[PDB]
Amino acid sequence: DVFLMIRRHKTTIFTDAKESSTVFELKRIVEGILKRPPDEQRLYKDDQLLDDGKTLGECGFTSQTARPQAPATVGLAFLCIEPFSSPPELPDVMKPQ
Amino acid sequence: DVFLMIRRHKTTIFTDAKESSTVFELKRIVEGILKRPPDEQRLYKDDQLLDDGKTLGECGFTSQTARPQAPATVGLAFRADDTFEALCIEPFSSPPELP
Amino acid sequence: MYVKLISSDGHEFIVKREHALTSGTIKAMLSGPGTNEVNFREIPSHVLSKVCMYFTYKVRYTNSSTEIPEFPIAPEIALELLMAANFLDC
Amino acid sequence: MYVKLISSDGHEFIVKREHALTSGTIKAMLSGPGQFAENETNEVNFREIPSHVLSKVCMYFTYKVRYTNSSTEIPEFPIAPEIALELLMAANFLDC
Amino acid sequence: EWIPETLYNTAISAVVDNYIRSRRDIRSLPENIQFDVYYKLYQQGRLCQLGSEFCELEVFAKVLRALDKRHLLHHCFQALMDHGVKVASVLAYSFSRRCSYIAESDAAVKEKAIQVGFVLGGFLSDAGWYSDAEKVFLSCLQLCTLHDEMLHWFRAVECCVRLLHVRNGNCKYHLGEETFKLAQTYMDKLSKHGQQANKAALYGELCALLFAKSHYDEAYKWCIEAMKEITAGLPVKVVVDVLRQASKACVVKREFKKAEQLIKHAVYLARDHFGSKHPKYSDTLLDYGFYLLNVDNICQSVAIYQAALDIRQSVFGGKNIHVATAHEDLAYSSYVHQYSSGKFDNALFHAERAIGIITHILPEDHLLLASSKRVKALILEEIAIDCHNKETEQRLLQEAHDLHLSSLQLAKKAFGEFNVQTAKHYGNLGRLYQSMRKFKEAEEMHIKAIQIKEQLLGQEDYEVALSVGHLASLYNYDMNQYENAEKLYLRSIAIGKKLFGEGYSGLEYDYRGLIKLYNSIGNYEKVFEYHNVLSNWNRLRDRQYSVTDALEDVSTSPQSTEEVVQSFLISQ
Amino acid sequence: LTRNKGPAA
Ligand SMILES: [Zn+2]
Repeated sequence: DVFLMIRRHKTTIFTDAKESSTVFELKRIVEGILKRPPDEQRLYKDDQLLDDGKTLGECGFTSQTARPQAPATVGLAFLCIEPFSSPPELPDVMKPQ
Repeated sequence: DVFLMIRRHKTTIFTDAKESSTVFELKRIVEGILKRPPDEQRLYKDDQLLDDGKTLGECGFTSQTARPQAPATVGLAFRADDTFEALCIEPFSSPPELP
Repeated sequence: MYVKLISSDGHEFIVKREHALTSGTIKAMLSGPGTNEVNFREIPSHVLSKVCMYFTYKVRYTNSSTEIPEFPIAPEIALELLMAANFLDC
Repeated sequence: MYVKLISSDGHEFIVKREHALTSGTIKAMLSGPGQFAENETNEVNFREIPSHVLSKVCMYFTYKVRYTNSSTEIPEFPIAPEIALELLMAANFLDC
Repeated sequence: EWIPETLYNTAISAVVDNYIRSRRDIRSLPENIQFDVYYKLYQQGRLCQLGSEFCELEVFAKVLRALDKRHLLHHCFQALMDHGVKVASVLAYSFSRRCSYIAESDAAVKEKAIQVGFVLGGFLSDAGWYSDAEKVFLSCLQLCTLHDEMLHWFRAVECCVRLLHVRNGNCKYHLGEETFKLAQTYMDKLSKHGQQANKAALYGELCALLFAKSHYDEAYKWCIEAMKEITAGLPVKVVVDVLRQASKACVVKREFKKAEQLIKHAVYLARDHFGSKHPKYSDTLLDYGFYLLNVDNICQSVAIYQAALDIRQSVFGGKNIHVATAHEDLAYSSYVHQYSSGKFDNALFHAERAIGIITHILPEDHLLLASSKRVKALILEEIAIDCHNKETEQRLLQEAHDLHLSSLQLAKKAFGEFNVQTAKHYGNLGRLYQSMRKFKEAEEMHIKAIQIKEQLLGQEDYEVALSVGHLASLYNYDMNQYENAEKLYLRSIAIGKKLFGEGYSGLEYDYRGLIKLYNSIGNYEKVFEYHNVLSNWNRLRDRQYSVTDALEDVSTSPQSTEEVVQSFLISQ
Repeated sequence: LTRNKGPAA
């Protein structure tokens, strides 16, 4: 099964998406919570537009790269995706001070 | 025997001589390296008097106080423009924080 | 049915209610006062993202009959996430 | 004779050549195009070794040559515990 | 003379004595000084200051890089594992986590992790901790399968061949077949792209797996295919492993002249490259001791095993599975050699240590216990009959009964009913029942042993001969079935003459059995005939069995590589 | 010494 992380300028969306589900399926799922009908908003994968009717298999969301442990990240345009403010860097132990 | 760590500014000559030996042969040993006459130089044993005569027995260090492990420091100064410059030895380096 | 969690840095994390109800104090977030807002100021955004990924990991793999794989808690985000796991009682 | 050792901070450490030939690295540095005997005093130059550890290195050179195959009980070399590590790192580089 | 210590050794003792304060800056030292600090910590006995440092995988990675002092690292590591800290499990678990984390990284980081895993798994499987070596090799294999690049195929083959060696030493034979199937799938799709990897190591591990499972004929076939794939570019470790496994496979197929030169070349290669105090050299001496213990060479097999044990007692000593294997193999060899005299104080001691080490580091239902619990049992009954107290007699007989029954159950669960090892267990039970005065089912045990041995090893084989000799000794001495004992004794002496000639050790036993057989039926001329034959046999044993230490019989610079293998191949 | 030796180990 496929799990992915739909996000935008801010916010993130956690959803379950099937292999045979379309991008428009995810558009309706986002509309059910975030409104913004699918004509207004476009789902973006790493600077690549996703067709409204294409199956999620061709979009690159294989089950290996979309497991719930590390769900795939896709952008939402109405990009401006804000990072997660990475944790403080840990020392490399063997680095000689 | 008595081992010495004769130093001056940056120079840190290492020498050895018997405890019964005198200062003059130490000055000759130093002369054997920098080619400076004994009268041109003057030894400042921890910045005090140290005559050209005497001997290492009463100079201030003994074989049990000048071991090869930690030789006792002895200063040195030459003659510059009809005057003898003061002892201007500086420490080796600052060790870092202990851990 | 979808509830959003905002971190200390302002990042908002929507998630299904049954996914967020497997936590300890997120149930206390939802219960009591009555889309719902849950605010954190001691929880940075990366650890909250890892917690939400853990919610998705738990609900999907609950009572699974196969060899369940470990949840990848990265070594750098491990101490902050550990305290989040205690604070969220997850 | 009386090879001169220079630390990274410019501290000359003139010591007997037979004293300083007990370390393999200094022996190698003197050999080759190294016996530059124009000044009659060889001028090995360590741009990595600090002076506070080169002092103990020369002290160990005197310790090693003086106490070689000695019949008496050989006292332990008194390495300070602050520069014990740094001396250690100058112990295999110099192969002394 | 009293030479002073070098400044290096004096500085080590000045850093170790200040270890707890400068433990951070030591990890930044050169990789050839870090080992010396840690080895000094081991020498001073500060194992907890050391075990606190070897548990991290990154610190142990630089320690493993010092291949010069691996013979000291093995001793240090083995001293940690019996100290109480489980360094083997911790390192394997840490490496498994780090592999599962960086599985998504680029090819360079994955390749570096695979190399670290190869060196760490080679060390752990070399130290004997096989159960904690799968978790490293499995993680390396998992890293291999992600990307379909060519070097990934070849390193998956390497993961499979090294992992197969771990499982055979761990006695997980049921997974060895699956590992070989995976390896041959990878090598088939490697050869599909136009390049062939070297098949010697994998087929040698198959030889070891099938010989351990007692599939002697297929082990011979696979060692043939292994030695058909030996070239000069192979590492000497792989080469000597293939030759020693093929030497073991040749003996069970009763082709000793080939096994002679094979084991001689293996011991020569192990001594020439590795040294006289290397664990691989100890393994080659274990296989040499097995070979000598098979073909009549018993007064020197113990000396070979004692040398084999003393290497493993020094390179990595204490409670380790390799030291336990050396003790178990020596104890059976000492049991055989010392059998004539009747004393068994030393052999029982070396059997008990092998029992007391395997039961500490392996589960109580592990196959390596079964291969050891027999030996002690085979000693106990021999101590039991030579004793005089009847209560002690009965107690040691029942203890041997318990050990044999546990070993039989483990072997039956592992291999199956129809195998050589289960037949050996049946023969041991039969001779024990003969020793326990229960002769009714002793015949049943012996016939069950022979009908399985002769079905797999043929009507003429060493194990078959030994089992029918036990059955004949049961018949003629105690069950009074004198008519049936004659044909079995003739079969035993015939197989002894065919395989080992007239110098076989059991020929004395079967000749004395025949003497007692003919004394009962009053045929005194046959008594005289076999008495003359027994005297001739004793003279023969006193003639061609001279003092020849087998550590020297391997000589120096014999037929080198590409010559012994070629002669063995063309000798088929 | 009634019997022969053990089969193997
Ligand atoms: Zn400890």
